[PDB]
Amino acid sequence: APPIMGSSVYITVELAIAVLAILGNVLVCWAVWLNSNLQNVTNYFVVSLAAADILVGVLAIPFAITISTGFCAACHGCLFIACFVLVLAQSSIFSLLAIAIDRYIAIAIPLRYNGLVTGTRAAGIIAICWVLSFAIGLTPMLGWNNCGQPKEGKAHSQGCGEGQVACLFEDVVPMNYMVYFNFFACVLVPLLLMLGVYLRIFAAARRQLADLEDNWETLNDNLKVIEKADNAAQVKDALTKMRAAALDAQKFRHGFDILVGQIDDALKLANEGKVKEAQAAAEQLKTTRNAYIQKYLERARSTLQKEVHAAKSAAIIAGLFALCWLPLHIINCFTFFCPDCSHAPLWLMYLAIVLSHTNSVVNPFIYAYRIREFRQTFRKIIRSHVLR
Ligand SMILES: CC(C)CCC[C@@H](C)[C@H]1CC[C@H]2[C@@H]3CC=C4C[C@@H](O)CC[C@]4(C)[C@H]3CC[C@]12C
Ligand SMILES: CC(C)CCC[C@@H](C)[C@H]1CC[C@H]2[C@@H]3CC=C4C[C@@H](O)CC[C@]4(C)[C@H]3CC[C@]12C
Ligand SMILES: CC(C)CCC[C@@H](C)[C@H]1CC[C@H]2[C@@H]3CC=C4C[C@@H](O)CC[C@]4(C)[C@H]3CC[C@]12C
Ligand SMILES: CCn1c(=O)c2c(nc(/C=C/c3ccc(OC)c(O)c3)n2C)n(CC)c1=O
Ligand SMILES: CCCCCCCC/C=C\CCCCCCCC(=O)O
Ligand code: NA
Repeated sequence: APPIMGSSVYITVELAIAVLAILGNVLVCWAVWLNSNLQNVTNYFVVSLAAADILVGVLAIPFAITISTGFCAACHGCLFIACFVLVLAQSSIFSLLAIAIDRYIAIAIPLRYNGLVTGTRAAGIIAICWVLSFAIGLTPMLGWNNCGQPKEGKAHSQGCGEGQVACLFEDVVPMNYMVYFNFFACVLVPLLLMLGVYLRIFAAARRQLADLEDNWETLNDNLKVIEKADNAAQVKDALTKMRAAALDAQKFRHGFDILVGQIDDALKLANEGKVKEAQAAAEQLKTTRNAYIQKYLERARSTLQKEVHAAKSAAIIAGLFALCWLPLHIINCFTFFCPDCSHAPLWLMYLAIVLSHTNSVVNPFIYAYRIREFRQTFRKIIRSHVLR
């Protein structure tokens, strides 16, 4: 079968992906520039990772189409064509790592967050991450390559000029780089870290909710104790547990300013031994509870759920990165570790490459389904500018 008919399917699919990559991720960048509600440190990393996906469509995918022809070229120019995509992939791992650490700080030290994270420091972290991304991804050009042992049978067959090679990924890029250095050290290790960070985020959130609900059950069982109590020694106890629980839940001020004051007064009645005026005084507490602290515990509960919903959106993007990228890394593993195995067939190579490229399309859809601010901003731009 002429190679050119299978080539035409591959190339057509690649071009289709490129257009979706650029369109959807240019829309993300327009939303964030326009809507100031979307201008948070969290979203500057999302614009960084949108940039990487845009350049997959404009550069990486065109590079992949041409490397697959075997065209004659100077070996070091082949390596750049072949490795630029490793730069863009590394950049996305750092952006993904950053968003996880950012969402963890948000949930773990909400007090200090705005102090510790700032948009000026953010831009710094992003620049450094791109420089690093070029460094990791183009390490083969500093000498860790196969340019020094060219396949001159294949150069002469293709009729390349002198000094030229048949430009093929697995010919110029060594497989020990790809498996030990790129996959194990630079992709897989960072991904396991994200797994761990996200584990603590959901753990700290599950345990923050529990602490709220405990303070709520501590506050009302103690209340049942004062109600049908007997001695002033046990009214005291049932009110000491309420004050500690009040101060714990504090970490709006009016509702608590009164509640702790009301405990204080009812306590001194108990201490001078007036039992039943201290009792009766602790039912006016019920009033402050329903009027203030329960609006407090309800809206604190609502906010933790917002933060967890946002952290779950970020985890889905990281998970989809791994899904789309592991097949190629696993095939390379087979290629490198089993020289007794037959090399994966060409049609499977191209499915795995195509699949790693698909990751550049999916993120815009996740924002639109899962984050209402993005979805409404998307709606406003399409209707306002494209369609009307
Ligand atoms: C502003 C953007 C578009 C700049 C992109 C520049 C790109 C397209 C340039 C910069 C380096 C170039 C390569 C440098 C060297 C050679 C070796 C030669 O034997 C074949 C072409 C090849 C492999 C070039 C192809 C095109 C190339 C990759
Ligand atoms: C977190 C998870 C995804 C880590 C990645 C698991 C990888 C490293 C594992 C899972 C399957 C494994 C492969 C399974 C089978 C063989 C055949 C053998 O002749 C050579 C090793 C080789 C090719 C293994 C290499 C390592 C491998 C690719
Ligand atoms: C990341 C998750 C979804 C893993 C997906 C499974 C993929 C990566 C696995 C499952 C079956 C695997 C194949 C099993 C057997 C062979 C035959 C061997 O001669 C070359 C490799 C090849 C062709 C493997 C390539 C990788 C492969 C296609
Ligand atoms: C993510 C990094 N990366 C790769 O690792 C990668 C790759 N292409 C291949 C293999 C191509 C190939 C193999 C054997 C062939 O004939 C026997 C053949 O004709 C082509 N590999 C291994 N690319 C696409 C540009 C890439 O981006
Ligand atoms: C937004 C995507 C824009 C895509 C435009 C460019 C796509 C075409 C890609 C490269 C053309 C192929 C280069 C092949 C060199 C000659 C092959 C040969 O002589 O064997
Ligand atoms: Na990406």
